[PDB]
Amino acid sequence: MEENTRQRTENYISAKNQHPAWILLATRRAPLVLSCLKTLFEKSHDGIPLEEAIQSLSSILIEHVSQEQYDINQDNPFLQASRELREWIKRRLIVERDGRIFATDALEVAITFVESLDNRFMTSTASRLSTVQREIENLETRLNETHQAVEHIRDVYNLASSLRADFRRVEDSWREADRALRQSIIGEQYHRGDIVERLLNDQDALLNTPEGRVFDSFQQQLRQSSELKAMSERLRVILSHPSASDALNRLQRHDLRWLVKRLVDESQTVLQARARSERDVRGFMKTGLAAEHHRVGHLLNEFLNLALKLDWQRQMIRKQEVPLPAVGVAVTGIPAIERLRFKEVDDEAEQTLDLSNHAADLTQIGDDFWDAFNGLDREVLIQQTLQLLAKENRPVGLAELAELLPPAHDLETFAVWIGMAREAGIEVIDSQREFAELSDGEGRRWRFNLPTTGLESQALMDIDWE
Amino acid sequence: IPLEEAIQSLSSILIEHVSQEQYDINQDNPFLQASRELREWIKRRLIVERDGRIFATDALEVAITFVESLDNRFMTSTASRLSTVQREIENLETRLN
Amino acid sequence: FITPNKEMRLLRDHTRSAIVVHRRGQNSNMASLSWEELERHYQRRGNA
Amino acid sequence: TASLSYALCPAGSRYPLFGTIILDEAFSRSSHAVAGRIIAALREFGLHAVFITPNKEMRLLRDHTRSAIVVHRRGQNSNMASLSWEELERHYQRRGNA
Amino acid sequence: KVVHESLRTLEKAQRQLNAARFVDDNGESHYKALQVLVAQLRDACERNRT
Repeated sequence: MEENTRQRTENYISAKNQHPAWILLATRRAPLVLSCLKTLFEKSHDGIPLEEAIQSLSSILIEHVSQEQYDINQDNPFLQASRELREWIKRRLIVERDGRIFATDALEVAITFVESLDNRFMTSTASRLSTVQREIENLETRLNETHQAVEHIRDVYNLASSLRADFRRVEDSWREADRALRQSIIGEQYHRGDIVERLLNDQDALLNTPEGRVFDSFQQQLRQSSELKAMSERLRVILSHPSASDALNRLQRHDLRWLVKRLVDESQTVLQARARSERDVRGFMKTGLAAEHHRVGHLLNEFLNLALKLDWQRQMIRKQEVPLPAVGVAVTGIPAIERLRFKEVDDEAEQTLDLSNHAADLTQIGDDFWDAFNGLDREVLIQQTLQLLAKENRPVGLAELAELLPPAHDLETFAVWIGMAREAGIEVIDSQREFAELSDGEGRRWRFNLPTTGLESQALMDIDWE
Repeated sequence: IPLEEAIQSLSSILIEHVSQEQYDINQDNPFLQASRELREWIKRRLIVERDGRIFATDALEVAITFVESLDNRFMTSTASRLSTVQREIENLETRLN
Repeated sequence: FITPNKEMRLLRDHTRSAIVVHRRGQNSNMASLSWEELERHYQRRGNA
Repeated sequence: TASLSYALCPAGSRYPLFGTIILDEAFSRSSHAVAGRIIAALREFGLHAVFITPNKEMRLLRDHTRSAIVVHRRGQNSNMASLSWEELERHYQRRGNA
Repeated sequence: KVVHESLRTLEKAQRQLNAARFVDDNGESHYKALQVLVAQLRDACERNRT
């Protein structure tokens, strides 16, 4: 199947980003950095001081500064080398620890490629030059199952299903943080710094718990898509196995197949669940308390803080009445006797039923209907053409055929015959005119003028007809 | 492999990706572009042509050997449960083949 | 199938009944007829 | 139709100097009598109609035209052919109602 | 797959936004890309008919 290609080309186009080594081999400065890293790591597996590598790479860079390729600048070798090695480090080509870089698998394969580049290409065609070169080579070195399937698949479903709860749990944390932040804002004691710093503390707070670690781990796995084709693809493979049908009910199987979509769309909830707090702080930077507004807001905050002490649960405790002033009093509803009236009607009657079985009267409409009902058929005439021409067994012209089967509804018959002539290959010619007569429903006689032709049963019965 | 067959395959692949702006493919002439692209590589002794057929060589062999070893597991998951779930899906998948 | 008057020939080829809907002033009536009944009533109109 | 008729009358011309009019698809939307009204109006303004129909409305073209141009296609080609009629006015039914 | 101007512009802008991630800096270029990208999203909501 060619489908594998449409996945293969995608794999390759992906790998030509994200994966460093293929990015490393592709950027001009690759030779230099490869040489430097190899020569450094060649003599130490347990780390190398960062500054030492910086110095080595800077020394190498300056020597080649004359080239226009590499865009090295004499003015600041140290910064350039440091920045280059730092950029490479940040792509997970090599992690840094204890002030020392360390080699990884990506660099390992990137090296494994280069050393195998046998420059013997562009074959010398066994020309004597090659023999001399190879003999010099030689001399030089001379001096030196079903029952398990349901349970396994159900376990996988249980695992995947579980994810869709941890995102809700993360939402819980962000909602709780928003609640606490608003609670503290109602407190009068915080600086601007307190508010704007507690949010960052929260952001770092939820990189600790297993749920938060799961989430932040996932988020990066959209940028470097890598796996998020693998998961869906392999799941498609598993669900392709027949026995899976027994393991899972149909709705499950549908849901699992689109796992990635539902996770992506579920994550939307959490981002908003964090948003609120991301918007609260801006609520405090702008409206710095001032003027009469400062002091009214201060009183409001005091009242709100004091209100917290109370037990707010009881409705009757709630129904306690406040000393607030009666302003905007509504005065209305005078209980005057004139306001009273009685129902002022006594009539009654049915919406008289009439279920008389009506029906249309077929005699009442005119010939615009009935003439249409008498539409001229162009099916029977087709049969009669063959019927007559088989008997005649010769080319017969339009005039003769019409005169033998004079039709009341006329023009369509001539049109049908002419078209059949084209379809069957019997040529018809405009030039040679010929004439015939017919009469209509009111006796009026029409003199048609037609093209010359003769129709043969052979071609017509040979050709097919829809 | 017949030259023209490879030309057609490569041209078919090119047009599918023409929407991208990276590759400078042009809709108006896939055949000419694919033909020139394969010809240029052929000239660099990546692959020799004989009997109207291209043929593979060592350079292409190593160039391929590199790519297939690109384990995309980089940017480690830091042992977050996501990786464990992915790896269990791995193991179960191959278990049914 | 809804359709105006035209090409009833086509519909006679692919149906078993038809519903006529009459208009007269501001009362409109309908009747469900098989093609055979319609043809016979047309014949009577030809006699009308 | 009236606006088109006016537009084709040169300066102070009591008639339009150009008389061809094209109506593709004939009367696809309309019912029977509407086409008759339209054709009567067209006659009143003195135009030269050329209709196109996909073989529909035969019963009506028969009474407001004097000729035709049939067409048909086979494989990758087409062709055309004329046809014409007239009235032998000597009688509708001699010794009968007319 | 459709071909149109603005979608191609978004392709280019997204490629850039990947680029600014790794360049070592206190954060400016990442911000530059993540601003220019939203510039189009807000604009496309103003003329949602074209």
